[PDB]
Order: sequence, then C-alpha cells, then structure tokens
Amino acid sequence: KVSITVDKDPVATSFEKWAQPGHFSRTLAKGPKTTTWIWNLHADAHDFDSHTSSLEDISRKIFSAHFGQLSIIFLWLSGMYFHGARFSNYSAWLSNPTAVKPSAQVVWPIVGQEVLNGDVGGGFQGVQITSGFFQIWRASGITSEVELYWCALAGLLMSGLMIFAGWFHYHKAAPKLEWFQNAESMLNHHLSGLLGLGCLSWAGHQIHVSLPINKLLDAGVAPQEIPLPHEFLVNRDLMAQLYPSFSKGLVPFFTLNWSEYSDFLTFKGGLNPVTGGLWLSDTAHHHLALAVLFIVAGHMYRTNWGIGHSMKEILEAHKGPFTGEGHKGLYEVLITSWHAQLSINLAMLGSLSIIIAHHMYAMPPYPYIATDYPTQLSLFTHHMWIGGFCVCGAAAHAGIFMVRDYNPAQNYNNLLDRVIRHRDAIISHLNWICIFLGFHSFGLYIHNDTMRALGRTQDMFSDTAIQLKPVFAQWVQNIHTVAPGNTTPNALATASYAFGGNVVSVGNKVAMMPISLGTADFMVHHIHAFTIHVTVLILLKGVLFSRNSRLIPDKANLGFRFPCDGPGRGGTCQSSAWDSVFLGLFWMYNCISVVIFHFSWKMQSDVWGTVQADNTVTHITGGNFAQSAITINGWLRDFLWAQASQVIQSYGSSLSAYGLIFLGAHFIWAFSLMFLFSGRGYWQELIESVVWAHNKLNFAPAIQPRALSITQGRAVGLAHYLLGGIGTTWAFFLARIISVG
Amino acid sequence: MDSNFLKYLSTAPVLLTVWLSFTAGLVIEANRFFPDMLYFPM
Amino acid sequence: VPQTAAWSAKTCSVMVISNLLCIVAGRYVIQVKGSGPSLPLTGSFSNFGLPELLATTSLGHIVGSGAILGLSYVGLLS
Amino acid sequence: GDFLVHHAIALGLHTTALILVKGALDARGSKLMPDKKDFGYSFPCDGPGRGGTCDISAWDAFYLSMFWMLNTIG
Amino acid sequence: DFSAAVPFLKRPSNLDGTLAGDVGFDPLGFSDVFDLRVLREAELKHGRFAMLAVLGFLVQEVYTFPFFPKMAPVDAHDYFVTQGGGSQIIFWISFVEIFGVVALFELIQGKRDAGDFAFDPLGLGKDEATLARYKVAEIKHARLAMIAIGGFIHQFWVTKQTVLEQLG
Amino acid sequence: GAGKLQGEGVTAIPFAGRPKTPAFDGTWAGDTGFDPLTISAWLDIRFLREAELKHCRVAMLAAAGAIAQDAFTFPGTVETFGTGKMTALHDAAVKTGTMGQMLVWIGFAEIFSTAAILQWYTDGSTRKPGDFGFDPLGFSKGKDAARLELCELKNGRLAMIAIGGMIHHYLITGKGPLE
Ligand code: CLA
Ligand code: CLA
Ligand code: CLA
Ligand SMILES: CC1=C(C#C/C(C)=C/C=C/C(C)=C/C=C/C=C(C)/C=C/C=C(C)/C=C/C2=C(C)CCCC2(C)C)C(C)(C)C[C@H](O)C1
Ligand SMILES: CC1=C(C#C/C(C)=C/C=C/C(C)=C/C=C/C=C(C)/C=C/C=C(C)/C=C/C2=C(C)CCCC2(C)C)C(C)(C)C[C@H](O)C1
Ligand SMILES: CC1=C(C/C=C(\C)CCC[C@H](C)CCC[C@H](C)CCCC(C)C)C(=O)c2ccccc2C1=O
Ligand code: SF4
Repeated sequence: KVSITVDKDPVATSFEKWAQPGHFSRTLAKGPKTTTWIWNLHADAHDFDSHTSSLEDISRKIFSAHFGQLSIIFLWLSGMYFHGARFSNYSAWLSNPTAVKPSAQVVWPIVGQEVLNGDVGGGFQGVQITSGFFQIWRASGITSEVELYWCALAGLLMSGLMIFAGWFHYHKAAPKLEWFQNAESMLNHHLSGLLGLGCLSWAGHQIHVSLPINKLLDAGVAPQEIPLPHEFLVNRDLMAQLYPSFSKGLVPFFTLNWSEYSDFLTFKGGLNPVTGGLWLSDTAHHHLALAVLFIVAGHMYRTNWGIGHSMKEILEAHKGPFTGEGHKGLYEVLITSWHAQLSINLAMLGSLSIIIAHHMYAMPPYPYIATDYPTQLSLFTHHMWIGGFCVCGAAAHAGIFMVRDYNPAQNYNNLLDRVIRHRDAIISHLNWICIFLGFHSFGLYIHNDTMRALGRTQDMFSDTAIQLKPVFAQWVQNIHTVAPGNTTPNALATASYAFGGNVVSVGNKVAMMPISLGTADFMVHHIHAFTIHVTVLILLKGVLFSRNSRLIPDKANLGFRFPCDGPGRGGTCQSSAWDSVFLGLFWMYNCISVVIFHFSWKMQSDVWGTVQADNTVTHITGGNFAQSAITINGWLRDFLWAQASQVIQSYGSSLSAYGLIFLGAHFIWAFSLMFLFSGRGYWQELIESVVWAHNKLNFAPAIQPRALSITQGRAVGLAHYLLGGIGTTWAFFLARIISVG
Repeated sequence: MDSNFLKYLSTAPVLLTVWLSFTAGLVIEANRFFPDMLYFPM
Repeated sequence: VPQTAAWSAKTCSVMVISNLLCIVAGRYVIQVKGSGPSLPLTGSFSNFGLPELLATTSLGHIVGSGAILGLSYVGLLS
Repeated sequence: GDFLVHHAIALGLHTTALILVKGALDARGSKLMPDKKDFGYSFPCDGPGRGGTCDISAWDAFYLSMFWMLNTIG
Repeated sequence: DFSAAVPFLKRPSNLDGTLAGDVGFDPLGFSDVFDLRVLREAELKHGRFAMLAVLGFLVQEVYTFPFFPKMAPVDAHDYFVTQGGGSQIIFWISFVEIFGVVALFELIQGKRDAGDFAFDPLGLGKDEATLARYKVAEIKHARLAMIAIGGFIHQFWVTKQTVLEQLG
Repeated sequence: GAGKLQGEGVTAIPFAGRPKTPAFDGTWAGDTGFDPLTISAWLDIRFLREAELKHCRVAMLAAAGAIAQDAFTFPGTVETFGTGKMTALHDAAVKTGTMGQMLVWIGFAEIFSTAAILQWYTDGSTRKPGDFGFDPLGFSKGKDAARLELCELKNGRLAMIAIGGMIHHYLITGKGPLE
C-alpha cells in the first residue's frame, strides 16, 4: 500500500549541536587533537551514510537537504530577477535589442573598479551579462521592471517556503522509510504531475501571455504600448485579433477539431526571421505535446488500484542466455541504496546538460539570443562543464555504492555480478580502443605538423591533400536538410539551419547558418571520441576494481577513499575508486576543454559573422578553421595566440576584470601543481621545523599542525587545477567574444 | 540569547568571517574617504 | 496542415467503439485487480472495478483520439 | 622593473635553497622518520602509517628543488 | 473540542483560551509550528502601530502642525521621506526596537508576558478585574484598528479622498 | 429518517443490490442504495457527502435565485447590470465587478471549508460532513431533525437537476426559468 506515514517531532530544533562541530560523527565528536580534524569535519559533513546505519535517518536528511538546496536556488533566481528589475537596462534592451548590450550588474566606485561599468548601451553602464536572462524574460513576455520585481518577490517567497518545508520535514513531520521507498508512486507523480503539469502550465502561459506579447514585439509595437497579460486573458477578442482561432473557443479541443488551433499551435520549424529564435508558437505546441506525453507516461506504475506495472517484475522478467539472472536484484539495490540512484541520476543529468548545450545553439530557443554571441558561447561551455562534472560524480557515486552498499549475497549471477566477473575483458578492450583512438586521432595532427614543417604540404591530412571526409555526418546533414516536406511533411523548415539551408540574419548579423564538416571536423570529432573513451576508461576501471583486484584482494575493507596500501607490491599509490575519479576529473577537464575550443573556433570561423549588403557573410576569423585546425601549431597560433589578444589587451577597459581573472586563473592553475607533484612527508617535516620555531618562543597551538592527508592533498591539487584552467578559459572566452560581439 | 547560539557564533569560521569582513570594511572605507594614498603624507 | 473534422456521428462512433474495445481488452489483459467491490455486473465482467473501468476508458479515449486524428489525416473519417 | 624581477630571483634562490637545505639536513632523520639514514637516500616512502609519508626522502627534496630550480632559471 | 469562534473547526491545541481575545481562531495552524508568545507579541505590536496610525490619520486630517505643510496623511509619507523627518522617526523607532529585541529574547526565555512592557504611566491598570477587561479591550481594538487602517489607506488610494471628507 | 425511505433495506437498482461500502451502513442519510459505479468504495464517504451537500446548497440557492431574478428584480440592478437574464446577467455582473467580490468572499469562506476538510485527516476531526453549526433559528434541536436532513438532501438533489434544466432551457430559448 502506497500511504503516508511520518514521525512527529523526531528531532528537536535547538542550537545545542551548532556549538558541537563533528556531532554527526563518532570519531569527530571527541575533538580536534590535530588540524586533520578540521578537514575531516568538512570532508564528512554530508556523508550521511557514515554518520548512522539508519536508512530512515539518511533519507530524512537527504529530503531536508534537498529542500535547503531548492530554497538556495529560489534565492538565486529571486536575486537575478531583482537585479534585472533594479540594476539593469532591460527596458532599453527591449526597445533596441540588437544595439544595447544586456547588463544587470553594477560595481561601486571604490578603488577605480568603476571602470568595469562599461558603456553597455541604453544610457546605462554596468557589467555585461552573458546568462541570457534578458532573452528568457522577453520570451516569457515580461516588459517592465515591475513584473521583474514581482518575479523576485515570488522567488523570495518560494525560497522561504522551501526552507520552512525542509525544517518542517526534518523536525516536525519526518516521513518514514516506507514513504521513501515508493518508486512507482514517486515516478508516477514526478512524470505526470511535476513534468507534465509543468509543461502544460508553461504551454498555457505561452499561449495566453508569451505568444501575443511577442507577436506584437516582433511586429514592432512598443513594450509600453503592448497591453497587459491579464488584458489578453480576459479579452478573447483582443487575442482573437492576433490568433483568430480563439473566437472558436475550447469546443475544437473537446471535439478533437484540433486543426482549428493551427494559427498558434503550428509545426513550423526553422527560426523566427525577426528575432532569430525558435517560433514561440512552435514551443507552445512542443510543450503541450510534452505535457500529454508525460501525463500518459505517469500512469504506467502500480500504486494502490491494481492497474499498472511493477518495476521488480519487469526487471526480473528481462533476462537472457548471455546474462544469467539478468536484472534481478536491481530494484532492491535501487530502493535500498541512495548512491546507486545518485550515480544514475548524475550521469543522466550530465548527459542531458551536454545535449542541452548542443541543441540550444543550433536551435536558439529564445528571441535575440542567437545574435548575442557572448550568451551563446557562455551557455554552451557552461552546460558542457556542468555535464562533465555530473558524469564524473556519477562515476564517483557508482564506486561508493560498489564499496558500501554492494552485497554479493543479493547480487549472484545477475548483471552486476557478471560485469564484475569479466571486468578484465572490458578494461583490456577499452584500453586497446583508447590507445588506437589516441594514435589515429592525435598522431594525425602530429603527422600534419611534421609535414607542414618539412614543406610536404601535399602529404598532409587536409581538404587540399589526403582527405578524411566525415561522409556519414554530411549524409545525416543532407537528410535533415531535405526532411522538411519529405520525411517531416507538415514541417515548413528544417529543425536547425546548421544542417543546411539559408542563412538566418538578425540585425545584419548571422543568427544561424549551415555548419560544414571537413577534414578538420573529422579529426576533432575523433579526438572527442578519444578523450571521452579515455575518461570512461579511467572512471569505469576504478568503479569495477573498487572492491578487489589482483593487486589488492581486500580493497572494500580499505574503503572507497583511501590513500594507498603502502609501498609494497611495487607501490599501490592511488589504487582506490576515489583516485580513479580524481584522474577521470583531470581527463574530463581535458575533454571539455577541447570540446569548447572546437565550438569557439568553429563558430567564430564558419558560422558567426556580419552579412554585407552583397548577402555575403564575413566571419569573425574568416575560414581560419579549415586550413589551420589541422595542426597543433595551427591551434596554438590561429586560436590561442590569435584570440588571446582581446583578453591580454583588456587593461584600461571594462574587460580589465577579464584580464585580471585570466592572470589569477593562471596563478591558481600553477599553484595546483605544488599539491599535485608533491607529497606529505616533505610538508610534515617543514611543519616540524616551523613548529620548532614557534616552540622556541614558548607558544604553539593546542591543535597540532599537520600536513594535509594524501587524499586531501590530491583533492586540493585537483580543485585548484580545475579552478585555474576553467577560469583561464572563462576569462579568455568572455573577453574575446564580448570584444568581437 | 541562547548560550549555544552564542557558542556557535564564537566558532572559528564565523569569527574569522566576521573579523575579516570588518577589516575589509575598514580598509574599503579608508580608501573611500582617503583614496589613492600611495605614501604617508609628509 | 492535417485535417481534423468537426464533431459528428462518425467521431462519436469511433470514440465509443474505442472505449468498448479497450474495456474488453482491459478485462483480458489487466493482471492485478485492486482491493474493493466491483461494478454490478455478472459473468466475464464480474471483477470489473471502478479503477479498472476508469483505466480502460482512459486508454479508450487515447485510442479514440488517435484513431480520429489519423483517420482524418488519411481522409477516411472526414 | 629590474628591482621587482631581482626580488623575484631572490625568492627563487631562497626557496630552492630552502628545499635543498631541508633535504640535506633532514636526510638523516626527522620527527616523522627518525631513522631515515637506515633507509638511505632515495627510498620511495614509509607508508601511510603516520598520517602519510609521501616524498619523505632527500631524493624527493632534490626532485622538488629541481622544479624550483627550473622556475628560478626561467 | 471545536473552536468557540468557528464551530466546525477544531480548537487549536496551543490556543487554550488563557490569552486575551482567544476565541480559538487559527485555521492555518501558525500556533502549531510557531511560539504563541512570539505571535502574540507580533500581534500586539501590529495592533498598537495600527491604532496609533488610525488616530494619526484622523488628527492629521483635522489638524496639522503650523510649521508643517498641510497635506493628506498618505502624501505626508512621501513628503517626509525627502524632508528627513521620516528618517528621524524611523531611526527612533529602530532605537526603541533595539531594546525590543532584548525584550523578545526575554519573552522567549519565559521572563516576560507577550506585549507586556510594564508601561502604565498613569496607573490605570492597578486592579486585576479592570486589567483583564482592559487587556480584552486592547486586543479587540488592536484587531479592529489593524483592519481599519488598511481600510483607510486603500480607500484613500481609490478615492484620493481623506476619510473624513469621504464620509460626507 | 425512516429505515424504509432511507437506511438499510432500500435498493435503487434491484438487479445489483445495496453496495457494501462504509457509506451504505444505513447511518448515512439520503441512502437509497444508489451507487452503481461504486465511487464510495474508493473515496471517503465523508468527502463525498461534504461535496454532495455543498452541491445541494449551491444548486438549491442558485435555482431559487434564478426564479427570484425572473420574478422580482431588486431596484437599481435592472439598470446597472442591464437587462440580460441568467448567464448574460452573470457576464454583466462580472463586468460590474459584483461577481468578482462575490468570488473573493466565497473564497474566503471556502478557505475555512478547506481547513475543516483537512482537519478530518490531519488532526482527526470528528465534524459531520456538511455540518457547520448554522442553526440560528432552532429546527435541528427537535423531533423533525433527521426528517430535515433527508429533506435537505432530497431538495438539493432535485435542485441540481432543476438548475441544469433551467440553464440549458435559457441557453436554447433565451428565456428565464419562468416560461
Ligand atoms: C549549478 C548549475 C547550473 C547553473 C548555475 C545554471 C545556470 C543557467 N541555466 Mg541551467 N541547467 C543546469 C545547471 C545549471 N544551470 C542543468 C544541470 C541543466 C540540465 C537539466 C540545466 C538546464 C538548463 C536549461 C534547459 C536552461 C538553463 C538556463 C540557464 C541559465 C538561466 C538560469 C535560469 O533561470 O534558467 C531558467 C530555465 C529555463 C527557463 C528553462 C527550463 C527548461 C528545462 C528543460 C526544465 C527542466 C526541469 C526539470 C524538473 C529538470 C529535471 C529533468 C529530469 C527529470 C529529466 C543559466 C546560465 C536557461 C538558458 O540558457 O537561458 C538562456 C535554459 O533555457 N539551464
Ligand atoms: C547531486 C549531486 C551530488 C550529491 C548529492 C553528492 C553527495 C555526496 N558526494 Mg559528491 N559528487 C558530485 C555530486 C554530488 N555529490 C559530483 C558532480 C562529483 C564529481 C566532482 C562528486 C564527486 C564526489 C566524490 C569523489 C566524493 C563525493 C562524496 C560525496 C558525499 C559527501 C560530500 C561532502 O561531504 O561534501 C561536503 C562539501 C565539501 C567538502 C565542499 C567541497 C567543495 C570544494 C572545496 C570546491 C568548491 C569550489 C566552489 C565552487 C568555489 C570556487 C570559486 C573560488 C574562487 C572560491 C555525498 C554523499 C564523497 C563520499 O561519498 O565519500 C565517501 C566523495 O569522496 N562526491
Ligand atoms: C486506424 C487508426 C489510426 C490511423 C489511420 C492513424 C494514422 C496516423 N497516425 Mg496514429 N494513432 C492511432 C491510430 C491511428 N493512427 C492510435 C490508436 C494512437 C494512440 C496510440 C495513435 C497515436 C498517434 C500519434 C501519437 C501520432 C499519430 C500519427 C499518425 C499519422 C502519421 C504517422 C506517421 O506516418 O508517422 C511516421 C513517422 C516515422 C516513421 C518516424 C518515427 C520516429 C520518431 C520521430 C522517433 C521514435 C524513435 C524512438 C525513440 C527510437 C526507435 C526505437 C529503438 C528501440 C530502436 C498517421 C496518418 C502522427 C501524426 O499525426 O503526425 C502528424 C503522430 O504524431 N498517431
Ligand atoms: C504602500 C505604502 C504605504 C503603505 C501602507 C500601509 C500601511 C498599508 C497597509 C495595508 C493594510 C493594513 C491592509 C490591511 C488589510 C486587511 C484586510 C484585508 C483584513 C481582512 C479581514 C477580514 C477579511 C476579517 C474577517 C473577519 C474574521 C476573519 C473573523 C471575524 C468575522 C470576519 C468579519 C469575517 C504608505 C501609506 C506608507 C504609502 C507609501 O507610498 C508606501
Ligand atoms: C454562468 C455561465 C454559464 C453557465 C452555467 C451554468 C450555471 C451551467 C449549469 C449546468 C448544469 C447545472 C447542468 C446540469 C446537468 C444535469 C444533468 C445533465 C443531469 C442528468 C441526470 C441524469 C442523467 C439522471 C439519471 C438517473 C439518476 C441518476 C437518478 C434517477 C433516475 C435517472 C434520472 C434516470 C455558461 C456555461 C452559460 C457560460 C457563461 O458565460 C457563464
Ligand atoms: C603545500 C602543501 C602542503 C602544506 C599546506 C598546508 C598544510 C595547507 C594549510 C593552509 C592553511 C591552513 C589554509 C588557510 C589559509 C588559506 C590562504 C585560505 C584558503 C583555504 C580555505 C578556503 C580552506 C601539504 O600539507 C601537502 C600535503 C600533501 C600533498 C601536498 C601538500 C602540499 O602541496
Ligand atoms: S604513501 Fe605516498 S607514496 Fe607511499 S604509497 Fe601511499 S601514496 Fe604512494
């Protein structure tokens, strides 16, 4: 029976434990005999599975932590909306979106930092923003700072509601483990209610608010002259002027005469010629269809009334001759381990973020976002990074589940057991494929470099030489170009003009044009494959060998996160599944850096640019990519050296902040190498000398100073490495694109 | 005020944050009212 | 744009037949029944409960909408 | 500019000397491994026993001083 | 149980009728999750502000100080915001509220009664019977004035007319 | 409250028989053994009777109002709203803002109705469904007490169908209830 059961007043709200750091952990509650205790406090703060053995307690803690996170996100959104309302040039941007740079942050004039308040436009000077909030609001139909103030108020109220809910559901009414372990009910409700009703409500908002307001805005009506959303709601005649099918009413809907709504529910495709974004009338139909699909999908599982499925039955029924027991035990694993669920959800969320980055650039969904090049580049790279981090976290939590919550007794001859039992084959084959891809993807660049440096330019892998044409990708692009009217008969235009078609230009600037793939694209795609495969190798090898290996037969006893097993066996450094995540995070950084560099160069060289009166488009770099992206020297010179000029010549301008952050990120990246190349013994001995110096003056801390643990040193090195590298790329990208766009 | 809440305010990170925010405010206001002081005036 | 015909005896007949077909198919296919009484019917329809009626009618409406729209698309219904 | 780069060079010389002198003087022993001379000059480590003993050798002091010497000469 | 005020609503558990003006009205159950003493202090602070605001509205409509420009009570707000008198009033209310914070902490600790600031300059509440009657009257008037001040301000916003002039 | 008119032993559909749900114990009023679809086996009888009595009251007060509006129109309305009847009058009053104020105050009342309904499950309230204590002029405090409950339910059931018929007749002919 799916039912609600809670414990009333399980934990008393009191500050007693606020003054007892480490209370959650038995080893830490004692006190800080050394400085390692300080770091352990933070390292184990949110490891609820190591505080108690009670799945009920862990689930309640996770629920309340989720409520706190939602409150934080609502506060973040309210802050962005309030800044748009109060410290922004949103009205000027609405008046002239193609001339004034969006800005919603202003700095104070203290030490000359007022230089950062650049001339963005519209009689306003501030910090140019690249988050796309202006376009989000324009699509939503916001045309005033009053509406943004109300949005901020709603965000603040929701943040308060979320924090209150977290406190209430931890200290006043904490649901029980039976409540938590309702996968069927939790998926039915999420799918139908959350997703389906969310997209249904958004479809209603788009149909009643966004569509007419944006129709008038594209027609050129002034934002002050456009009527108000409630006016549109209550004046069916006014809305019937813009979309003449509202005079029909809901009778077509309830009689299945849905063609009557073709005026505002249309499968049009392409991009809005005026705004350069997707048709909001297409988005409304998209979201309505998604709402129907999700509400139907949310009626698949059994809750209380007999109708539905049981995921246990489905999984146990799905088994074959190559897999023995098949998916038996997975339902129990997933309703008894939070870490398995976290791994799955993180992997899917990260892959979704990557997919979102791709689709949000080839099909700009918001008005005037396509020609806002800083926004496009920033969003693409941001979501790529979030996706990579989420994937690495999925690997980490898969390893944590394997070490902690994996039970061979309950996993016998099922898929998990069989994977463990032939892990050697998987890792060996992935190793071979990684080496093969590395060779045949990077040795090609090395070959081109050597031939160009030897003057044998006819022996290179180039479009003007030996060719490596991505015929399959070109074939797919041709399919998508010809689909409108042939394989998608009732679609007027292609899904994206990147596949092929005509250039979409807004404000004498390219919004989206066909992206041509050649030898350089073939090479860079195969390098992407190489990097992804190596990252997967590291993460999967760690996860599979988390529990045991030929080297360390008892590794689960050591744990998920341990430094080593000593200098024996030749040396067992970094053998755990945590160190696998550490190295795989390095490799994810490599992969995503190459991906975002590819995007930046390709889009600046073959998509983005200004269209002349001739109809010809001159790109930001002008075809550099085809003949330069085939050599590492070409990447070093025509991309890094060439495009770093904007960030290194930013001093004295509003991008001087970008220049300073460029330098600081370089500093942090280098500073990471001190932790990454070094070991604990040297620093402990140096601390011994420093402690002697302190003792010579008859004083020294009661908390004995200690060098960072080995794992903590690796973590600090990795964190500083990632911060420095990503910050360098951040400053470089933002400075370059804001200078040339 | 609750003694436990006061101890929580006395904890090391809270005190460090408050003290360094106070110091940053001191320096910021000094530079706001007496800016561009590259030297001790003599 | 496809054609969606206005409400008519044909549309009503398609919807009704879809609902009846899905009710019978639900009787044959629904494995687990809920715990409660049954609608006052005897014989094959002796364990027909409300929730099962409601489910069969929901699927029947999905199928009826799909069939109506598709038959209008191909021009048979319209 | 010469003044500033000269003090950078002073920092580099002093830090390389710090690493090398510490390695030389702690080569025979430290509070962590008070019997290092028994293990010699270039042993890998002493294990994760006393909180971790990575790079606890005079050879490792040399290995780090070589990064610092490459930084200073650069 | 059922609340005396609302026969069909159960009497809130925290509301036992001890406090003045307690008729068992708490449909949304704020008393269940929040301290009833803190809520009563908020109620009485609000009510005292509202009663003084109603009296101020009426007295400002009939009379204004010779040294201040004559204007409607609502417009006086925006005027004094720029003039600087509003800043002074806010500062002094904040000064008193600084000690109000200490009073609230003492109330939480259980040393004080919510809304009891020991303020009887004229000694009008010395005898108990009269004191309880006065407390009931105070809470009743507080709630009524909380409603009435909102009525006054909104009616002025609609009609752009002072209440005295509107009533005719 | 007779056991022949209502209560156990009464069957509206003989070929089916009285349902076995809690609603048909014979204690709940207005029981004619009528539940072909068996909705009372899946929803709380308390919730269902609350909804039924709310519908009864609203439809028993709307029908009387339609008759009153067609017979006597209050002075000052026949001019302000116009001369539209029934649902046209609803539109006119919406424009006037009358219906908006009505909605605001009815929502204020329905908030406390929501609290009363929730208290069945949250705090285990024992309120009777549809019982608000509104008995100012005493009739429930007497012999005709259960006979007045049955009359209320029966007249509300009559009025629901009556108002449906009246609204549809107005939609077709354009005439009010009195035609
Ligand atoms: C901490 C990480 C982080 C941060 C800082 C940001 C920051 C940003 N995101 Mg977000 N985003 C993140 C993670 C993050 N994202 C992840 C992990 C995803 C994948 C789910 C997304 C997906 C996403 C989308 C699809 C969009 C943004 C957008 C934005 C920008 C506007 C913020 C906003 O209010 O958008 C408000 C967001 C919207 C109006 C669009 C919402 C549409 C999605 C599909 C709703 C999904 C909701 C659902 C419950 C999620 C679970 C799905 C799962 C069950 C399958 C901003 C730069 C917007 C942007 O780029 O604007 C120019 C934008 O359209 N983000
Ligand atoms: C939904 C997201 C999610 C959730 C709920 C969790 C939950 C958890 N993770 Mg994590 N994890 C995630 C995503 C997530 N993870 C991702 C994306 C990754 C990949 C990087 C990881 C990788 C990972 C590892 C490798 C490990 C965990 C562990 C844990 C557990 C304890 C973490 C802890 O105590 O943190 C407390 C919080 C901190 C210690 C703060 C860390 C923040 C660092 C210092 C960087 C912050 C920089 C910040 C952005 C500012 C930069 C700007 C600069 C100028 C200041 C906990 C169950 C640990 C575990 O289970 O061990 C048994 C563990 O070892 N996770
Ligand atoms: C006799 C009754 C009847 C008739 C005549 C039709 C006729 C039609 N229906 Mg159908 N339909 C019916 C009953 C009927 N339907 C019923 C009962 C239902 C309810 C389930 C539906 C539900 C339904 C939907 C939901 C849709 C149709 C559509 C259509 C029309 C276009 C379909 C097409 O050619 O797609 C050909 C399309 C393809 C070959 C491409 C399919 C690929 C998609 C885009 C992605 C799927 C990939 C997947 C995720 C991965 C592959 C599997 C993997 C394991 C390998 C067609 C005229 C479509 C329509 O109206 O379009 C305008 C439409 O969207 N019908
Ligand atoms: C904006 C602004 C300003 C301002 C301001 C100020 C001071 C604004 C103040 C607004 C106030 C005080 C609003 C009060 C609203 C009260 C309501 C709706 C009570 C409803 C009670 C009900 C329904 C009771 C019902 C009752 C109940 C429950 C139980 C008993 C029975 C029943 C009768 C039913 C200025 C003036 C400074 C100007 C400046 O430019 C900025
Ligand atoms: C205000 C307004 C509007 C409006 C409106 C309104 C107020 C609309 C109201 C509509 C109503 C009240 C409809 C009622 C329909 C009742 C039916 C069909 C009963 C069937 C009973 C049966 C089949 C019984 C069967 C059986 C049973 C159970 C028991 C006994 C045996 C038997 C009888 C055989 C609009 C829409 C015009 C719009 C306007 O802008 C604003
Ligand atoms: C430098 C270094 C040290 C010495 C560094 C220590 C002990 C760090 C102590 C730093 C202080 C206590 C932090 C506070 C001051 C910082 C300037 C503030 C930033 C840090 C907070 C944000 C946490 C190690 O102990 C170590 C151990 C293992 C591998 C590599 C290394 C390593 O590289
Ligand atoms: S201690 Fe340092 S060096 Fe010795 S094994 Fe562990 S990690 Fe490798």
